[PDB]
Amino acid sequence: SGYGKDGNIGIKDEDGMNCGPIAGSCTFPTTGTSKSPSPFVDLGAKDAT
Amino acid sequence: RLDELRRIVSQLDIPVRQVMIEARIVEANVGYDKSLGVRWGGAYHKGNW
Repeated sequence: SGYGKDGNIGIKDEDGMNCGPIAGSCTFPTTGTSKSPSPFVDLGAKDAT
Repeated sequence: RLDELRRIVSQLDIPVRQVMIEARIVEANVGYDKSLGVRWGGAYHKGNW
């Protein structure tokens, strides 16, 4: 997370999950995600500053 | 004594001098204020200032 203008994408990635993307990670080597609607909205509002 | 007091009486019975005092107040206030808010927002690639 940032501090001058605090930002941590992971929390708002949970908010993105609230939007509804498919995220799967069974081990640290293995992960994959699909159906992500979080970036454009979460970042656009989040990064408005 | 009568006459001397009479002379003083004549001098003393003098009208007190009234003066009309006219004081003028002049106030001039000039205010110029300009503010610019410039916004470059795009949610397509998440670039918004």
